[PDB]
Amino acid sequence: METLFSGIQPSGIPTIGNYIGALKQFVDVQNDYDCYFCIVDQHAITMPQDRLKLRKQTRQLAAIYLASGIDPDKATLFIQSEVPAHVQAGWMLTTIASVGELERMTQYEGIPAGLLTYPPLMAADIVLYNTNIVPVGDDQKQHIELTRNLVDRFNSRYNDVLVKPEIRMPKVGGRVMSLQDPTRKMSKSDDNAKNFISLLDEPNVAAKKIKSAVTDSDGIIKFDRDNKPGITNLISIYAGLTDMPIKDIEAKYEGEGYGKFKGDLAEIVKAFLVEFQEKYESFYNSDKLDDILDQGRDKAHKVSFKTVKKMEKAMGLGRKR
Amino acid sequence: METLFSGIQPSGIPTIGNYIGALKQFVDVQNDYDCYFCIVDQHAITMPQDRLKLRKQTRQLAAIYLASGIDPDKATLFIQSEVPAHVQAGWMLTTIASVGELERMTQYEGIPAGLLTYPPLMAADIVLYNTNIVPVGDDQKQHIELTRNLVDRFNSRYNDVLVKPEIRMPKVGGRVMSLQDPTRKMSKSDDNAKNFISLLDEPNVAAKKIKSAVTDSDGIIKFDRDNKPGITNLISIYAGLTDMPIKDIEAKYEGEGYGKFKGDLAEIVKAFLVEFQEKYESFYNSDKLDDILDQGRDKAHKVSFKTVKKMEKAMGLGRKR
Repeated sequence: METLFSGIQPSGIPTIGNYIGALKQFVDVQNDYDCYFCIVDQHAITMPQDRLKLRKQTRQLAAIYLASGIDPDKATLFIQSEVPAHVQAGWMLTTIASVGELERMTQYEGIPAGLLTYPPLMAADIVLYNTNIVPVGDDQKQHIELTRNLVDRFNSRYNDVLVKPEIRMPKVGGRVMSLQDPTRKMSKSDDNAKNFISLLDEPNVAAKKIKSAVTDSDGIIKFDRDNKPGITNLISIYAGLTDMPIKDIEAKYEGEGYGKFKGDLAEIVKAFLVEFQEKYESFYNSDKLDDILDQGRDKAHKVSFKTVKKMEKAMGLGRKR
Repeated sequence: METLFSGIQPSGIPTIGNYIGALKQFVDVQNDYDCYFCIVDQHAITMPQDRLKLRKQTRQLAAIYLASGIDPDKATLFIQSEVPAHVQAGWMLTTIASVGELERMTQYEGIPAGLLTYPPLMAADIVLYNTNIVPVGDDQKQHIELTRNLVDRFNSRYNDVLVKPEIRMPKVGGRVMSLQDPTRKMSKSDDNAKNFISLLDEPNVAAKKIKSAVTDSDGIIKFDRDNKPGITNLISIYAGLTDMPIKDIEAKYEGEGYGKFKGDLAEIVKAFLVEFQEKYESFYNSDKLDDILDQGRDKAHKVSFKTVKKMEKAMGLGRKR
């Protein structure tokens, strides 16, 4: 069984496109891969954060992932800072990185140092679990290139204990787009909020956002990305939130107009966010969330600990006991 | 009671000038200060080290310090990498350091990154114990300046939990110099090894090095640094290894020549290294060394742990439990 590792910025709420595109897939793939879901609070603080806001968003993300259907006895879900291994391994991998290397990543009162020196810590976050696959996008290429390099350097200079990862996503999800700009993916940080639907939107507001999506005035409900990207996008959302093949949706809306369909979808989105958000509050506001992240921290420690100890011995840190 | 923190590179053996100048003092001051002696193996690896050589030199330094008379129930003597707090706190203090800051320190196949990013980790090594005083020399000024700055930044941006240190050495020792160049201090890395006496020299060899010291052909045994620095230096060694006031040595050698005196000192050095080195082997080669460094690690953890946890809470890492 391969091991999957995804780190999760606890900075912003995932959109529903982030649900369709990634989180929903995870809930399958956690039965076919040994998945590590890591809320990277120590990465969070390289960028600016509000001390109080930041400890909150971490529970938010943990609950969001638990609501999505991540199962704590199938994946490991944990907060980075609570696994010391991460910054230990990160330091080792920093001593073999070059300055020029860390500088190049930055290309692809002062400049906070975390913005320069996170790359080795990202590497350590992966390799501690002997991760084979990392589900990330094209702005993360330079990172995985350096993680592969840093594993090669470490296995050559010191003993071979690390595991080069590949960038892979087991079941790719459907490309959701901006509701009021279908040629651009759905970002949680859109200046135009009618462009996205947060998993933590007021359901009614998401409903009105579906209705607000830029589409032609009327049309058939037929998937055509190249020429009718407006309605095509909404059909992707519809299919994604319901598991209805796109040709089945097309079938069910044969001879219906945009209005009938948009109204149905707008009730599906509203329906779904209520099922999600009632799960989400029941986790975010629950004593069992501390129990779960405790279990998920101990899991991730037990694994990463042995990776750090193999690394220390390989470089001559510490003692022999 | 103030708290003293000294980090100890495990890279080279201390000279006897390092004993007179620093280590001997520590054996007093550990009754008047809460002393943390930290063998910085994680600093060791920013520079190049042999994986096998490096884990050895760490026991060497631990034994050297224990032989010197550091007492494990009065100071805390520990290996850095075995206290996770160090790289945890180091990471926090890195996110608030600037790039320009770390770059400036460097002034006072590629450039290993540890050489740029150790400063915050040096800071963390100090502040985790709320250290008031750090016994270091003038090439360490820029470091303590930055540690004071990084504590000020942390106590302003987040809660006030850190303790700015001062550079202080409680009982200064006597300035030993190079045996064959008395105008230059005694370095362990001299290309000319007749210049220094290692605490791990063959005692006879150290004897012959005393005899070899550049002095006038004959003279009175009178302390005169400015004009007879040769014999003056040896008198400093003599006084330092024996606790005989310099005016008492002068007294005891009244009407004796360099030859009588050099011979006496050469037997004192030889005598002393045998008392030391028999202590040193009995530690370096002893099962109790693991017990001692274990006790010294647990001590240092219990203290540093609470400092990291106060820091995490102050920045919003982790959870509230």
